[PDB]
Amino acid sequence: KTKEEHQKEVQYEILQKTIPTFEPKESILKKLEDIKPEQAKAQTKLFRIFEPRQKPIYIANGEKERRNRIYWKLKKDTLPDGDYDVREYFLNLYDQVLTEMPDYLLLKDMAVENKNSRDAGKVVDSETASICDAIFQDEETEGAVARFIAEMRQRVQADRNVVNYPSILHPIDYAFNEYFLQHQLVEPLNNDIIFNYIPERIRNDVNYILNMDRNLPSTARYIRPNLLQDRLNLHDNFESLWDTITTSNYILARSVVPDLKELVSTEAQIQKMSQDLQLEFLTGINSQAANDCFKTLIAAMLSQRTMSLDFVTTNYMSLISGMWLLTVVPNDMFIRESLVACQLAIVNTIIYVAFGMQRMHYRNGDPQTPFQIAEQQIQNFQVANWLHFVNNNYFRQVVIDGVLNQVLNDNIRNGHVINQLMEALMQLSRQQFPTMPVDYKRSIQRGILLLSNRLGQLVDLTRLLAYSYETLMACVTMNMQHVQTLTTEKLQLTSVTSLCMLIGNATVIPSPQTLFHYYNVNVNFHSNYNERINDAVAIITAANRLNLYQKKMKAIVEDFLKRLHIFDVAVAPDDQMYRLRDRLRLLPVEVRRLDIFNLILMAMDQIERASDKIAQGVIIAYRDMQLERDEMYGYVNIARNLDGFQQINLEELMRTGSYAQITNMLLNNQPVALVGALPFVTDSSVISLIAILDATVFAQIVKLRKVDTLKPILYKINSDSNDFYLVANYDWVPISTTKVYKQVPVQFDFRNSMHMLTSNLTFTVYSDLLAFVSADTVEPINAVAFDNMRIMNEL
Amino acid sequence: IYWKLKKDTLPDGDYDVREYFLNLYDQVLTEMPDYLLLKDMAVENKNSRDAGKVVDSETASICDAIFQDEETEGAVARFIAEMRQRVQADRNVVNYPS
Amino acid sequence: MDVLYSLSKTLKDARDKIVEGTLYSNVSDLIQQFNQMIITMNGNEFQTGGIGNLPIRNWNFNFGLLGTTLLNLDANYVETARNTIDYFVDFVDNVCMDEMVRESQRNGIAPQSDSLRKLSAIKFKRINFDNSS
Amino acid sequence: MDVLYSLSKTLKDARDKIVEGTLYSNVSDLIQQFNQMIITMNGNEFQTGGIGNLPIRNWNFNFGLLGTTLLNLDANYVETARNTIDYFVDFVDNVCMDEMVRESQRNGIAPQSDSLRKLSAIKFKRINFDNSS
Amino acid sequence: MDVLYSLSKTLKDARDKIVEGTLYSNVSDLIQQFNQMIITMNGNEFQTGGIGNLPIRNWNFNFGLLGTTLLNLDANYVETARNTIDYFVDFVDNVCMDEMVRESQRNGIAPQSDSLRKLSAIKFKRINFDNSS
Repeated sequence: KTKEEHQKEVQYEILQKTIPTFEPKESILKKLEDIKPEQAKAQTKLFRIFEPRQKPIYIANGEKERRNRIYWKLKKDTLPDGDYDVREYFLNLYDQVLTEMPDYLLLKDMAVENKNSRDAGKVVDSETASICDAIFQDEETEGAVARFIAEMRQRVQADRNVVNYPSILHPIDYAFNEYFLQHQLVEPLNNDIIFNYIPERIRNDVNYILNMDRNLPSTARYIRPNLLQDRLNLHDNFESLWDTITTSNYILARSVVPDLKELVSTEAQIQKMSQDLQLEFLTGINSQAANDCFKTLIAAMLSQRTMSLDFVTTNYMSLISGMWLLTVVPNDMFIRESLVACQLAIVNTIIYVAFGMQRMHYRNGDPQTPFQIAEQQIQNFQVANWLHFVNNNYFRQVVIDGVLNQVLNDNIRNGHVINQLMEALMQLSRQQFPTMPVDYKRSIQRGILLLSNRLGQLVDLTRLLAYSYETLMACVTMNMQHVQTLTTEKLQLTSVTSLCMLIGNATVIPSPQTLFHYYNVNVNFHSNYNERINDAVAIITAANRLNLYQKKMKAIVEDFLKRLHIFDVAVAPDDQMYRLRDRLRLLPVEVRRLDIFNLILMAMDQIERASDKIAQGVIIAYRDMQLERDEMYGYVNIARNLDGFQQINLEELMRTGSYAQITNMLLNNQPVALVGALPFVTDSSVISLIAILDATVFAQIVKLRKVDTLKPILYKINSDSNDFYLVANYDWVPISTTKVYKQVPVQFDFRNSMHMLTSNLTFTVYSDLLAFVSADTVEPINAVAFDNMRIMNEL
Repeated sequence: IYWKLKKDTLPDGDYDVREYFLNLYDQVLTEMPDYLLLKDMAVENKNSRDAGKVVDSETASICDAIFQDEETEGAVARFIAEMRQRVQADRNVVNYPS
Repeated sequence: MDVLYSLSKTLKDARDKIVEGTLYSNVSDLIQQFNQMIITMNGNEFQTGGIGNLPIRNWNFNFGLLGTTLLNLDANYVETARNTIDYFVDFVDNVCMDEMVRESQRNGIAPQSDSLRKLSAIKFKRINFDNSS
Repeated sequence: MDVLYSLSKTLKDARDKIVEGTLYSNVSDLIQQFNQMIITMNGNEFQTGGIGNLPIRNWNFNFGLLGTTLLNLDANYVETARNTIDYFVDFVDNVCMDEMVRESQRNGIAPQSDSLRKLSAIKFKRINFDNSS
Repeated sequence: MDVLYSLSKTLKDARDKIVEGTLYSNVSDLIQQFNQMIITMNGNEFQTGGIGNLPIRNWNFNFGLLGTTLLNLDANYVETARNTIDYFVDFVDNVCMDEMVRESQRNGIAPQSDSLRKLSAIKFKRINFDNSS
């Protein structure tokens, strides 16, 4: 048998290596309970990309004007070669700004003292104060600017909770900040809102009383947790992931099941059962096993697991208890193997033995369960009716408050089927039971009498289970589908018998604090799942729209799965990963992230033009051109357009590798125009321009069949060049061949850069939403049910 | 670049040629693949500008050799760079280059 | 009954707002509607005709999902959409043609064609994009 | 004047496009517009009539908020939408009837009825919508 | 041809929907299309006229981009949109009135005017919003 067990372990390990779950089934509980809620992150400093600098200008003839004009520049200049790398950096910045997305701004605290204004007013940010000082000390500005900088005033309307501050920023930064301000995620928190946020089924109860004691401040600001339904349909073609999710839910549900108290003495019950069964087996009966079985049963019914049935057929009491088990738990909660095995054993060991009928010849896999055949073959009204009731006992599909749930039938809920089971068993007790030996029949019918003699306690136990299931299921947020899964949970038949024969008169309802703990943990997990799904779909959609084709979606899906804290990436199968990716590709992105991407794509041209370490492209033109004069630089090869020259994308040629076109167009001397993110060498050497150098910076393109090393040259001729005296003292038209596709950096304009911000005065962030409610349970003895009858009616 | 046999252990004599053919058939049948995985045999091509993956390491070596040879034209290089596996998981079918 | 009008509106929108050059952000909702419709209607077989000289034709539905990745619609997307657009236009034309002539003395409001009978079932009610005419 | 047209157009769009089965993406703009209109019109009262035999009626606005996160709207959403759609339809009918029968010698372009005078305030201008008519 | 109608539809929807006090989540697609159009058309030169009494005018697209980050459109944004809208409507009126009076004895379905010939290139085909008329 040991070799057989080794072989079965090998097979089950091969199966298990396709399931993302850690080896011990308890660390999932710790990881789930350690999942912090959606973190509230404010912005200590304003999100700014553009800052002003001081640069000298030149006369059109090429001498310094003595003026110091303010220009614009990036905070960080890290845009590398290649258009693809530029767009990859753009996607990285998109991710950075998505993570850095704030939720609420207290613009009063961010304000700093100002010295420029004579009214000792406030300013929004330290950077604004510094740039204001820079524009204040300098004397190259208008007087009306000074009047405005002296008369700019903040305003605080505390009654309506509105405050404004003046700011100086570039339009992109101001648009970003204003969009963040006006699209806040926080909503007012009223007593009615916090009262209706509590699940309504628990509110309607009478066992619990919900009293509002904490006083909500009139400035209550709370973030509504996301409650969107699942968008992946994790019930078909996702067996492994769904199994992992439902196992995690099973562990979490097992963590919150209350324990039983003061069951009847075990030793006395063992003695009585041994005497009554007339034994010449019954081992493994302890209160610990009963509690574990009860917790397993309730948790499995809650988290929609699948339960396998384990038994030893030599213990007929195991099948007798399994009769009750099948009556209470709907048969659709198990796997087909266990159901057919249990049905065949029960039918061919108790009933058909007692009714003088041939043993049920049967074939595995028929569309009808054996219980149906039993129903349409026995004309004894009691047991036939009971068999029919078990036959058509299935989970009922209902929708409550837009949440899908599976609930039991009403008849079992009030504890009434136990009377039917007891009557059927008592009918079997006095039955003739023909063609069976003496002691076996006597033991069978005496065990049946033993289980029948516990009618009131069984009724109380089953309806207590029903009430606990209702209460626990009330707070479930995510919907539960119903589909068979790979793995199962081992249910001990002996433990089921122990629970059936050892249930006392102890009422046990879930503790209110345990209920709220479970509800908070579940909603936190749901919020994390939804937000990670949203981030993943936004990342993939933005990368696809911006033409980033090398972004392996497998890495993004890997990160998304790993950030769920309940999986293990190193075990997942590739085909299921691809199916999940294809599911994700077709969902519409949430509006905030889409609008952020739209703003990024509308500002990307300006951002790329702003950098001085990158250029759009180069034109050679193979012809003499008069140099175009500019105010920023003395003499530059400025080409603000690509008119009249054919355009070829460098990155396209590089990735495709077809070098014939550019090689011919370079060797045969035809004008062209290369376009691509290329750094350029600044050449402050007029003699270097005289000795033509911008005609050999393309030879390496055909020498080594590569484009990354391509480093064009831009000539910057000014007075400070160590050789500028050639231009001033000699008469010659500035002649060159290579131009650079570049736009002049935007001149600093004050009347449009100035902007006013809008925000609330002050408030506090509330996320817990459970410290403001108290729920004191009634005395455990007097608990009632839906029908206003007491939960346990046996005393 | 032309085609040459990877193995050149064929002895002279037509009878020995037929013997070698019989041995080759026996080797092929003994090394028969029962279930043929295609995700395991995959090395990422360094030259596919669509970040594709190829079937065998030697296939990757051949692709690198062809992609980098200064005497070769650009059409074949672009065809090499255009290689990419397309996966259709809804019908449980994948395509690979070879 | 309204399902037919929703299908007609969906087909008209798909034919008019899906050409080369349109940015995807203009027709994202139409893309979602088309995906939902093609998913729900897939796998179900219909029949038309059966009276007069109106031809009897069968129907099938096995079509792929329209993409949602490219920033701006391209020609391949146009052809892929227009093939299914043509097939569905033919289908709705034959359905309405069959539903016109058939009539009954009682229950005039009640649809008389099996196509409409299965259209108003409990599984097809997920495509009611518009009722505005 | 424009606010009344905005109300009428919003009511038309809501009563048309809110039908069970449609994907939530088709009504995103409708949901936002309707929610803003409801949250802005609440806490207010109006009086209409006061001339001829028209029904002199007082109206109070204290309705609730519709749901926001739903994959597919069930019949509950449609019912709770219609229960206020009909009320708004009756209100617009009363306002238009009270406006039509009034007249004045001076400044006919400007609003005349007291309800229209009150509704011309800037605080209601957030209910403005498209002007395709 | 279709490009001109797409521009006309975009301008008409901009006239209808860009009013003070609206919600941005109702005209997002129109604003996106407008921004794409202004990006594409920027930096081009056009010539219109030649026959009859239609004046010879030169048109250059040099307008700046339009922000989309504000939750409610204000008067400043309204006038900023309106100025460029009026310029565009004058341009499209001029090109239409140029194209209307010209015809050919052969190949009359094809464009004949200079502006329509220029606007039939390959890149400009990336602007085509809707064909609903």
